[PDB]
Amino acid sequence: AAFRSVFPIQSYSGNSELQYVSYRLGEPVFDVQECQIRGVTYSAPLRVKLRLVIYEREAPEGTVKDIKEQEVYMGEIPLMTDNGTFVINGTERVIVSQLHRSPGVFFDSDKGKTHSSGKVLYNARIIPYRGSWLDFEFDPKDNLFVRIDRRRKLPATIILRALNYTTEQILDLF
Amino acid sequence: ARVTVQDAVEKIGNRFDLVLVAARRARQMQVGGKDPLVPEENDKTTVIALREIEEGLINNQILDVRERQEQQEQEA
Amino acid sequence: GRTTDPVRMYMREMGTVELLTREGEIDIAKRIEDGINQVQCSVAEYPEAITYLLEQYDRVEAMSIGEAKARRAKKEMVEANLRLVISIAKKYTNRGLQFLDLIQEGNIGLMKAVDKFEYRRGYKFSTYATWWIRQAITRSIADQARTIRIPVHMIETINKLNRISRQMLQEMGREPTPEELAERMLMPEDKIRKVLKIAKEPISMETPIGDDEDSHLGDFIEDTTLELPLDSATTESLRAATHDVLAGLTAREAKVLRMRFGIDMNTDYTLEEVGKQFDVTRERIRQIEAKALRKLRHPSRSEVLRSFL
Amino acid sequence: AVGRMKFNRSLLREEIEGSGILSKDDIIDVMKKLIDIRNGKGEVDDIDHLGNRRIRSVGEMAENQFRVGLVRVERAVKERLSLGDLDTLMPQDMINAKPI
Amino acid sequence: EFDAIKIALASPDMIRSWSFGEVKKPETINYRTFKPERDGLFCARIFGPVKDYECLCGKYKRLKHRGVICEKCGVEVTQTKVRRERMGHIELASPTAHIWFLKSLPSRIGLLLDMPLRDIERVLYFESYVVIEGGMTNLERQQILTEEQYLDALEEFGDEFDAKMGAEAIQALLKSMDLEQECEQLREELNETNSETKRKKLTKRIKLLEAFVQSGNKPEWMILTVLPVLPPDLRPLVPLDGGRFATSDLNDLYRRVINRNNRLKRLLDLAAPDIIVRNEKRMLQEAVDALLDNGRRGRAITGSNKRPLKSLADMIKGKQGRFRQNLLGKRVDYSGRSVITVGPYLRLHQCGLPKKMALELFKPFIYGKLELRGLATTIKAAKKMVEREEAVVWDILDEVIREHPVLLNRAPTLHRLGIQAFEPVLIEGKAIQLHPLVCAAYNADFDGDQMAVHVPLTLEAQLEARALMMSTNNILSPANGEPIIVPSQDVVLGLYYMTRDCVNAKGEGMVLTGPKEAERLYRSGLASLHARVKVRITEYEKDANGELVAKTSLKDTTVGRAILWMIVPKGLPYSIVNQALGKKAISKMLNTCYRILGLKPTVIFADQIMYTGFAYAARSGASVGIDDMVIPEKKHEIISEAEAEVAEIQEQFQSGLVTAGERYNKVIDIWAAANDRVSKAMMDNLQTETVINRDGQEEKQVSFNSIYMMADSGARGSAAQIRQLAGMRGLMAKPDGSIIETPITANFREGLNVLQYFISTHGARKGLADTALKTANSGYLTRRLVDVAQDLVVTEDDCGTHEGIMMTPVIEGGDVKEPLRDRVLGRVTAEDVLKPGTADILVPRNTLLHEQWCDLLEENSVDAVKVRSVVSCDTDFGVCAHCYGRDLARGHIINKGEAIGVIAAQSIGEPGTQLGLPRVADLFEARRPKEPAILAEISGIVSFGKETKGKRRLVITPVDGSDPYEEMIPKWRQLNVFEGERVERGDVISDGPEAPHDILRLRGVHAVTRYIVNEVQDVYRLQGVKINDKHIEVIVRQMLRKATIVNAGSSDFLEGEQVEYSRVKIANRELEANGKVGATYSRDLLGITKASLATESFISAASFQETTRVLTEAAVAGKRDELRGLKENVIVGRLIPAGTGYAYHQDRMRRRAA
Ligand SMILES: [Mg+2]
Ligand SMILES: [Zn+2]
Ligand SMILES: [Zn+2]
Repeated sequence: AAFRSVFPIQSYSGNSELQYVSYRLGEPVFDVQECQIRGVTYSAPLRVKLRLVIYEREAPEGTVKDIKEQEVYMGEIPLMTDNGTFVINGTERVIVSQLHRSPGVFFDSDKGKTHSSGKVLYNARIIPYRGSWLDFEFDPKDNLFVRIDRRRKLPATIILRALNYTTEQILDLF
Repeated sequence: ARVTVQDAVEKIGNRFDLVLVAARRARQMQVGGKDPLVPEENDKTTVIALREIEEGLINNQILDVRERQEQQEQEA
Repeated sequence: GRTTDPVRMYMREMGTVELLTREGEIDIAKRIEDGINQVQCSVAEYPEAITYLLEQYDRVEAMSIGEAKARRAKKEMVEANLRLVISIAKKYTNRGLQFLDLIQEGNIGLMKAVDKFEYRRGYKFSTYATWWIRQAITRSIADQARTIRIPVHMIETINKLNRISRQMLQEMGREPTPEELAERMLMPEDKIRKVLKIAKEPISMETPIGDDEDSHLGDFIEDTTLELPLDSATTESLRAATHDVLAGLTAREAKVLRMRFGIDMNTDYTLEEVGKQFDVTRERIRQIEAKALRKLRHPSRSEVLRSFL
Repeated sequence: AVGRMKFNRSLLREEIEGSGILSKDDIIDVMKKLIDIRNGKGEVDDIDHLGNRRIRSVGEMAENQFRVGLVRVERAVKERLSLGDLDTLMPQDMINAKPI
Repeated sequence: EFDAIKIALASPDMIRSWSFGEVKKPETINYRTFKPERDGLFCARIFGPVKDYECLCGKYKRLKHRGVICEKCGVEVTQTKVRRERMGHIELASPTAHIWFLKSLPSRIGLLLDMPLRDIERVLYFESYVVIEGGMTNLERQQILTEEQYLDALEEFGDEFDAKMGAEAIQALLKSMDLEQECEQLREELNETNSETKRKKLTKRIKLLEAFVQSGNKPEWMILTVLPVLPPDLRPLVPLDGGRFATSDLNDLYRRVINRNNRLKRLLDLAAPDIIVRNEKRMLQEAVDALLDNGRRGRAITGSNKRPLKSLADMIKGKQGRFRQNLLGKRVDYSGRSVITVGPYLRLHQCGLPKKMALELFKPFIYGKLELRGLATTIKAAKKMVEREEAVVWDILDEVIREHPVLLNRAPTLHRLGIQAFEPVLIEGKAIQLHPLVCAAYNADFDGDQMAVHVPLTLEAQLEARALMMSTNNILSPANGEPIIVPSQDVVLGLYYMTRDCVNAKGEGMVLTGPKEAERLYRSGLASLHARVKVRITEYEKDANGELVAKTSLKDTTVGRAILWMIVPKGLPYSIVNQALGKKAISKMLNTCYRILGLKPTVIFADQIMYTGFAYAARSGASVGIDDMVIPEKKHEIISEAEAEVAEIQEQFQSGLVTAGERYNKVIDIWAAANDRVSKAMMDNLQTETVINRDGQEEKQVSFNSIYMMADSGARGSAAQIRQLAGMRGLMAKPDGSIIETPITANFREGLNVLQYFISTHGARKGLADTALKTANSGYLTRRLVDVAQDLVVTEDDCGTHEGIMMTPVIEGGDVKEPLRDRVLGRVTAEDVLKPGTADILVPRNTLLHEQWCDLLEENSVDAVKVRSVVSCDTDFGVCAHCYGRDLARGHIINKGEAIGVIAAQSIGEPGTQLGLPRVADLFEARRPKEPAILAEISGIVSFGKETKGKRRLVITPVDGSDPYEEMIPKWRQLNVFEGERVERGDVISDGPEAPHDILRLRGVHAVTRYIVNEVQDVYRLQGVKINDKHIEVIVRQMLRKATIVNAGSSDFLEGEQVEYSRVKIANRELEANGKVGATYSRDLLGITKASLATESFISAASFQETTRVLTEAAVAGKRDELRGLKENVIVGRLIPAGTGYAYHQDRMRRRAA
């Protein structure tokens, strides 16, 4: 997943490409007990097959000059022993699973703890796995404000205008 | 032997001047310049000083009087 | 709006000037040349200056308006190429030297290149100035990027070693051993160990320990140059013991022994000096001190002194 | 994918899949649902609901950090490729294992 | 040696005078031979040698050459310790503003120049120009241009124009201004202006200008032209094992400053374009800011790791700064720590110390004894013996600790009794043994707790431990007078078991010749431990002084009470042992013994009580089994009936009669009733159900159920826990607050099903989290209270004041919440106390009311007694012993020197975890309630004026006096009084909580102190805690420490200057010698945080709360801190002026005032 998501690369304005074919895990140099004794990470080498494809100049169709397919070494990834452990520097380690807020949209109005009279100010928050946060909030004067990465507040319609929307079609939507 | 200091506090009072006078007197014994005034019972100089305070043999007034008279007789 | 970022302010101020127009750099170099030529005319029209030049030539073998036109067209060139420095200074952003420091060292390099640029070569200014800017930035990193400065030659050795280790990491698979860098490189293989031993960046003394709450590295470091109270008391007792042992010696033997070693006096004296003070032969003082040390070796006379060992 | 699924569930859409980047429809629908919650029948999401809190295990976190290493090696790969060559470079010299 | 500490601004000349050289290069170490570099941050010529009396180059390696400077390297030869004192300096090529004096909020640079900080920051970062006396023709001095305006005026003006940029411009402005003329003009503005906001701004500006021109400070010093450099040993670059180095962040920040300064010098040498030079000056400014504070500049600069560098300011402020981590507390030699076990054989004055721990803790003493007694020739030999643990080393160790106390301390030292001195008894083990009677004081249990042992070294420390801290001296609480060494659980159970009576017990009815006969009968098995028998018993009574008349009588008691009677001392009545002797009875008995007989008999009695209680609880065989938790037989019936009622009410709700919420409330009520019924049935079945017969049909007696006896005796448990064991455990509320409509019907003897256990965890975790997050704020409150009252000591014997406070029983709702006996016990009467009929002087004026006078008052039914209070004392810098009272830790009056402020803070704070507490925090912070009370500002007739949007203007008119005071009262505030009425001063007009400020302003000091004490005592009483009011009044007196001069008159003060109340009191005392006084004040009331932060000493105020603000204010004002406080002397390592050092301090004054 990681390789497919980011490893294929294109040389900006050069159209020389480096693409990923496959990977494999090499045999660990040491066993677990030997790593515990000497003091080392029980890891397997990562050998990735890459292909550097060179595009002949002025070939928008896809005609390529040559392909250089070679297997290359990309670090050593620590391995998990048979009982869910990692030996990292000869010491047995455990990675504990994390309970975190799931990505998505959440509506989390405060309980009236902001302003007098205990008015409920509603808000929406978009949380991605990777990227910036996108919040919408309400002020006591009953206005809708957009906020990006928890920075200074802005009127919400700004985002709408930034998405190439005019006032008339904005009111048509809402 | 020593468990409580209530007779020494009584005889001197203020619970703080007792500490200072007892420290003066215990240091007097500890350095080879003075001897106990009560029968030593294997006690440390602090306890001996407290036991002398309880007996009334030591006060802040007695100690300074003795210091003064030792100074006066040093002239000889 | 407003910002406190110094780099943002620098970008704001510098970006105002248009980058350049081809054949504009040639004209700016021309203006610089005109200014220096004005200064040269001022110097050549000074008869005393020419007489001094002749005098110095013999030794060897045995204006304001001109400066203004030089300072100007140097401001114009340097400010016209401030974006060139930033493009080739953002390459080194995280080498222990902040971004604006690299920008400023590159700026000094660019100023030097402007000074040494020659337009009659018909060569683009960027090609020449890139060399100087890169030199300035890289030497700046070499000179002031580490707490314990290492010279430029040793940094070149370190970088060569790192490049070759990196290449062998992939050509071999796991890692190169220091003996294996004596083949890829041409070093005695002891220099490799020294270069590898060269201290890495010092650890911050405020480094949190795994707890990360209140345990910092500086909490685990002791004052190594301190006298233990037992050692100081032992020194005092040894001084007293030497005093009380030398007391039990004949007057001249005790004085000789106190002089030969710096015992409660100034620097130790020599046998010749002691004779100069005792008015006797040097060998006589030698015999005296040997006999004194023998007497001090007696049991029931140095049992405490040997207890001091 | 989990993010898209939860996003589409919270907006009462009937597609459990989708894309990873936001759209005009997504943003405007989030604003519309916020407005509906303000006046209509809308329930504040429970942040401590275990249907809202996901579990990350060693495999996922390790994949994320490996992808971090991959992006910070691809930056160098792209910069090196800025000057394409024919027979002087191989797919072993453009990538450095140290960042990963 | 030194009397005070002076803090002021630093001039370039002063910074150069400190310096021993100029740090010219950023180099530190040579990376091959790690010697210091020639002119770097670690330099031998500048900062001193790195080895003792050894020259760096190597031409001088003897103490003989000391005092010469070398020639091949120029390095002075001296000690290496000088590396900790020698400072350098950096000569900045561009002036840089000091970040503290630019970013203080208020900015001293901005306020001094009357320039907004925005404008100053714009000028500093080379964004805009600022005119500098640039001609009095077209542009004013303070005016700021921009690039457009400056270029415009360039060709328009060549001369008589001065607009500069950056910190040099700010320095030029600060140096061209003259303080006296500005102060004069601003005084004229202030005197010819009417606006409170602009008036306040003018007062602040004038105060800065005056405090600046009075001190030697010059404003231009706020711009740093010379930068001091810390000695290298305070920013070390030491080696770590393996060729690694550990360095301080200050090295990196200094290196950045030096690098950028040198680059700026280079650029100015090259005559680089203004843009490059300006960028370099900006960078140098940023570097200096980072070095000083590494904040106040948007983004802190991080090191090789991603963590921000620790700045010069970060090493002084905070919980981790020098003040709190190294000056107020410390790590200490001669200290150990270990797990605590019980050791119930110990006497109250001794503790079990492990032999190895004692051997390590007393090593120098052992070496000394070994040398003195001839067993070791030299100290090294004695060390070798102690290492080998030879047989005689243990004899020496026994001789050493024979009467050497050791201080035992448990981790959270919530009050005084958290440290106590004990005599060590050597134990062959590894766990400290702690007397069972001091555990309550320590709040220590034996489930894994640890304690630290500290050795007192000097004779004074040993005598202090014996005479002040010894566990035998601390048997009464210092918060209340109640005993603190009361037997806790096993002793209570044993005494309760041995003292209660059975109905038909072996040996009942027989007549005994005394307690010895009773003990012989019981121990020989012929009589039961509690068999109702007659016994001849000899009480001793001490009616008059000294004499103990003996009274012999035949008492009807039990065998066990007769046996216990042998433990009791002489002058106590027998009735104290003729009850069942629960926890309350034993505590009252120990208190009676202390108040009648004294301290020594009480200590002996406590030890004997503990021994006897342990012995007889052992003999009792008291245990806990499953059968001992008896469930009511009616529990099933009750739960069925409650469920039927629930079903009925649920149907009624389904019939459209009652809303769901009301049905839920009704269900809650009926379930609570059923829970109460179940608990009552359980207690009836478990308390007295035991039925047996005595030569007859049957009788009834209190149950001998083990759980019941534990709960009833007070040993462990309470009715709540017992009901949770046998009866249902009531209704559970979800942490939100809603009571779960379905209550947990199962107890713990029977199981809880899964749903009930889940519901129970809901609240168990809430309690655990709440207690984990509670002690933090309670500890913060205690810290604030200690800091406000640290400088309060009993300095005088009697002030002579007549003013006091009237103590009356607290009654709320027709019942007494706290009688007068407990409120007036130990306080000196202020004015003569008469009988209600005025018959005669019942008690003289200045008598200390001990329990005899209190008994007399109770007998004669006196409702109100006027007693002296700390808040109304006339002593300057302290309080007399007659205004404090009884010194509740002892029985006698408070001694002179006692630090009563610390005791008050600890007494108020240590119970804060039992608390609620935020209410006490609000009271001591003197926070104003959100919707306060509009009280009557003045007395007179009330009327209304304008009633438009600018809300109603109410006017109160005195009979004769002027009435310009009109209040702008809101309409949505419900008036308590009608429009056309008359109101007295300090009365209530609207309705709401009364702010303490208004109570003080309108009613008085007695009113506000009564308000505070009553409210906080209400909190504590509701929570069951007992604290004397002396302590709350001490805190209130500290809160009332400032006063504002309403009319200076002929005094040397201003109008708005908030002076310290004692200073104005002494001034009004002195000016009575003259005729003119004209000095009148209004007392202020500040919160403890605000009162302690606004104090005379700048060290004591910088030491606890925000240090940057305090240090900057004290620097600009040139404050001089005469120590005269506990914190100040604790910091500088001197005898505190409180206890045994008070005399010393007084003596110092005797020598200072000559
Ligand atoms: Mg415990
Ligand atoms: Zn030298
Ligand atoms: Zn008083």
